[PDB]
Amino acid sequence: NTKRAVVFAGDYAYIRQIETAMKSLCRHNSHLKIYLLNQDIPQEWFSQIRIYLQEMGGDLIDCKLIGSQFHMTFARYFIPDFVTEDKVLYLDSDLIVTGDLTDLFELDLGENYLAAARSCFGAGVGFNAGVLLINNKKWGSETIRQKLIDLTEKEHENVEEGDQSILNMLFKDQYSSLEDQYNFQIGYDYGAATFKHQFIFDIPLEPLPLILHYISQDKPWNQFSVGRLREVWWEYSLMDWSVILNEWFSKSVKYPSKSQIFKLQCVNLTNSWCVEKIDYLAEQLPEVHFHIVAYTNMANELLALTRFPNVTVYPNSLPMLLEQIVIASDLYLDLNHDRKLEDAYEFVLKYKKPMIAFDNTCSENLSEISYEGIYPSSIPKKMVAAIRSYMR
Amino acid sequence: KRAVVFAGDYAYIRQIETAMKSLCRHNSHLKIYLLNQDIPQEWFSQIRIYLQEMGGDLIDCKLIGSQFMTFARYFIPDFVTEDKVLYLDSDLIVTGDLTDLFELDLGENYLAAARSCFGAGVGFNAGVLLINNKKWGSETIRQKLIDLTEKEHENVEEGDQSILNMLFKDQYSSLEDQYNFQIGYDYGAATFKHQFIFDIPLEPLPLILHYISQDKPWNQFSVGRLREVWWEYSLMDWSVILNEWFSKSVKYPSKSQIFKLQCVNLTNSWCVEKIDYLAEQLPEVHFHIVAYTNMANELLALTRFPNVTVYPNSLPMLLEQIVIASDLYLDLNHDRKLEDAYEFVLKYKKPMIAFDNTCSENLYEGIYPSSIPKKMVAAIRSYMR
Ligand SMILES: O=c1ccn([C@@H]2O[C@H](COP(=O)(O)OP(=O)(O)O)[C@@H](O)[C@H]2O)c(=O)[nH]1
Ligand SMILES: O=c1ccn([C@@H]2O[C@H](COP(=O)(O)OP(=O)(O)O)[C@@H](O)[C@H]2O)c(=O)[nH]1
Ligand SMILES: [Mn+2]
Ligand SMILES: [Mn+2]
Repeated sequence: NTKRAVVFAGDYAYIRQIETAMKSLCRHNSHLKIYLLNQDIPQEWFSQIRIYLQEMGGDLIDCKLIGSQFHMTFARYFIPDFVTEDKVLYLDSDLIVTGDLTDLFELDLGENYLAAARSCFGAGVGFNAGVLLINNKKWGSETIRQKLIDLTEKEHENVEEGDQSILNMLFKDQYSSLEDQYNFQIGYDYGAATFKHQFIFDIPLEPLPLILHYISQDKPWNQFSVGRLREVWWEYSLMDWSVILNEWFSKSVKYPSKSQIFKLQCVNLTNSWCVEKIDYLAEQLPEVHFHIVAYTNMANELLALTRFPNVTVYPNSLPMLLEQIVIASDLYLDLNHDRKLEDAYEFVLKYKKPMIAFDNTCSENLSEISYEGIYPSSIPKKMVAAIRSYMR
Repeated sequence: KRAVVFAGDYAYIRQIETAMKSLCRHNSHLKIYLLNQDIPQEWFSQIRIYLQEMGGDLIDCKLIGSQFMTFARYFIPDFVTEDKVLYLDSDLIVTGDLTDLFELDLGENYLAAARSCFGAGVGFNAGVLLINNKKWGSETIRQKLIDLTEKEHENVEEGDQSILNMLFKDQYSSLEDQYNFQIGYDYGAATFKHQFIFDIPLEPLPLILHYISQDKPWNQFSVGRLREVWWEYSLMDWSVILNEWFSKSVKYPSKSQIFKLQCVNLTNSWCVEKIDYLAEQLPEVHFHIVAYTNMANELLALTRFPNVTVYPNSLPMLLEQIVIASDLYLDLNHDRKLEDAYEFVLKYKKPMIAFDNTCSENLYEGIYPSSIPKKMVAAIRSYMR
């Protein structure tokens, strides 16, 4: 069985909507490789949900939009910067999946950049951007991300529907059509009643369309709403993940969780952005939990480390808090480049913690043999091996 | 049933539900009141089922009206009927059995509370309060808290907490630190250099963990300890909590029902005759109250009922679909009647009943005494099956 690639985009403030949309998707579709573009979603949320996805034969990818090369609704531009599959389904998070999307996953795009449903049953112009079957390979080569940004830079003050207006203005005459049921814009109800489009309300709702899109500001999760099918959103919002997993498990669709308990706890205190080879070490040592502490604001280079499931980053901490982390750690990593904060060494000595360093990060005021080991920064494989020697 | 009260808004729903989960995980047969203005009824309907299966209940306390962050706890005696009640903040975690706290005799004290930050602060922390509600009610404490808050709210450093301390100085009993272990003080302690705070054992876990301050464990980043315990409960499924109790001979059937009738009314007025009474009397009926504009508080407060849906700023076509789906039109609105309703009622051959004082002055299967609305209750049940 092969994985089907799906991408959502949203901030932590929208977590209840993102999670509800994912729950509805996973309820009816297994083997999903889900990418989630975000800036501020907590790592703990990703860790747990990732286990669910894996147990259902899929995975969950934390795509952190942290850095200058990068919300609101514009994050879908950066899709080909994260997704490795040649085809992927983008979904808004103000929507609900009600059934098997196999036919949608398997649609052949040909030379079309994407496939999409029309806007509001044909009331609007062009396609609705909330459901996009995307030719990711083509998006990569045609440099679509830069083209959307550049075009949105012009004429964002000249368009009625933002990113959607931009997507239609770039892509017209080169997209495939999806049936309305794959992006059924039930959120248009207020609009339809406004413009007196009586026949919109004669469109059958039994059985439920495969994808329900609650467009507009009349969201069913608000205290009050006026559009139809409000009850469907709540049905999935209030659904335990256990219900979803139990349905798949009861049909023998069960895969082992790939999560593992940590075998070692490492700590470093930095005041600078550059912790030597930290990204590489994190990548190579998923079974080590790294704790990177600072007493001040942190640069994007360090904040972006949240994309790893095994790095905890503590900006704006204080000496008493660092001390407790040191006591709890197995090994100090002297990897920071600027002037050393001595008391960390004091904590290290006091609590009898081993400490290792790179050739270019060892203190100028310390003797070599004060470290358990000093390893070459241009061959960090050697420190990887060094770190693993502390485990058992 | 032990009475517990939380207070918070919909924006804080992730924290409220986590706190409740942690509470229910370790304590059964709880009557939970939740003071709020904007939490959706769907959330209440589902969580109420869980509380009932565990031998308790969930009460929606809607603070909707002129007489109404962080200051909702003043209104506790207006909603809570029990003589004693435990108020809890929503930025906290219950890690065990709270029986010794529930069973604490207050005597003549207005409340029991733990000291602020292990003694670092002044007076008590207001995030955990065992309240003598009978006394708060009889001595009109809510009014006094409001009045004291009118003055002095800008002379104080800790808001509602400072006011509660100011009113109840020398008239409260003490709780041990573990019933309000303010682990969220970690950043503060580290800031003011209170070194010995960090020597206090965290194992065994204190019965109540309180994440005070802006350093919340649910944020993307935080620096205080025990961050992982909050996430353990936030990510815990309700099925797990229910199974724990089911496994321990605690299991009751849900008191939920399905609606046997759908009724609808279109209104241009705040006054919909006897709608509060009808909703209360007919839980098996789902009432739909529609308006084309914003709605008065009298109508928005109907959200406290599990069987009334209110539709402010709706439109004729939207109303039409509701009317089509309805079994019976209730012409209960005072003042100007809107003809869209009569149009649809005619079109879709819908029955329509009224009170003797809400008939249109321009035209029913029945017209009932507005002074004995019980007759209408009997009549509404006559359309069912
Ligand atoms: O507060 C917000 C609002 C928007 N979104 C994201 O931006 C998308 C566009 O928002 P919306 O769906 O409301 O636009 P519409 O579908 O009405 O055109 C959403 O699906 C979310 O993924 C978000 O993450 N946080
Ligand atoms: O955005 C908010 C902030 C606060 N609260 C409520 O107000 C209480 C007091 O806030 P907090 O607990 O954060 O203050 P502290 O405990 O640090 O004094 C919380 O428990 C919540 O119940 C809320 O409902 N929404
Ligand atoms: Mn959308
Ligand atoms: Mn609190």
